[PDB]
Order: sequence, then structure tokens, then C-alpha cells
Amino acid sequence: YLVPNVIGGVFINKQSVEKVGINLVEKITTWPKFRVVKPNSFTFSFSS
Amino acid sequence: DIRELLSQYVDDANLEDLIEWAMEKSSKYYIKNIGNTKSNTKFESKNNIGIEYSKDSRNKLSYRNKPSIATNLEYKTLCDMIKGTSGTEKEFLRYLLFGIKCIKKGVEYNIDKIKDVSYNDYFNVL
Repeated sequence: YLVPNVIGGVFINKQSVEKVGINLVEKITTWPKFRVVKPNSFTFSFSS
Repeated sequence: DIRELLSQYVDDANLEDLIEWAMEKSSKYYIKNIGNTKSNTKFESKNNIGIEYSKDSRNKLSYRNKPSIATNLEYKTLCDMIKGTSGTEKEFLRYLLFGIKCIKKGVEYNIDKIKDVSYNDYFNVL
């Protein structure tokens, strides 16, 4: 039965503590990464 | 003594004007060798490649490579302008040679009297 006010989105811990989470940006990049190490030296790092 | 060569090359009607312009613009714009080492911000990358190419010393020769493919065969004041002239009269002869090429082309040899394109007729609203 739907409680008519609660929206939820939390986790109950082992000590009855409500835990809530944020979204996180991934470390793996969908475009390759450009870098300049020293001048006239360039780096193009990608992942699969 | 250069009036012999300069009357060989052009008329004596715009001649000492050419001489005084070449003299003062050669003594004004004289350029030495200034610096550019890598022990001392960024331009456009198309020019920055050449700039940080020229920053290092191993890309330059120890002595000057003299030119080989012979140019300026109509105007052979270069035959003395290679190494008989190295001080102020070298750049003086270079400037008057450019002036002779401009006046035989039949166009203005100076750059100061090439007057500016005044751009504040496009940006003078309100």
C-alpha cells in the first residue's frame, strides 16, 4: 500500500541510519584525452 | 661612389630621396641577434610549432650557410653586398636595392606613406 507522502530514495543502515547517495562522474572518458607534456610533445590517451 | 651604380639602375630624379630614406630607415631598423633560449604565454599552435622549434640551439648551425642558388642577376649589387658590406652600409644597400626594385616596378618604395586603412568608419556608430 502506497504511503501517500514518502518519496523514498534512501537506504536504512544496520544502526537504523538513513543513507542517501549522489551521482558520480565516471573516470573513463568517452572522448580521448589530449595533453602537452613538454612543448612540441603531445599525448592522446584513450580507453576501451 | 654609389651614385654611379644608382644612376646605372635608375634616373637621378628620385635618387637622393631614395638615398636618405635608405640611410635613415637602415640605421633605424637595424636588427641584431637577440636571445630566444629555453631557460627563461602560448601563441597560435601553427606558429607555436615553429617558435618552440626555434627556441633550441641544436636546430641552428654553428656558422652561417651562405646562399648557393644564384638570384638577383639583373641587380648585381649583391656581388659586393654579400661580404664587402657588413656594417650600416649593408642594410643601407639592401634598403636602396628594395627601393630600386619598387621604383622600377613603378610603385611606392616607402612604407610610411602607404597610408593606413582607417577602420573607424566601420566602428563609429553611437
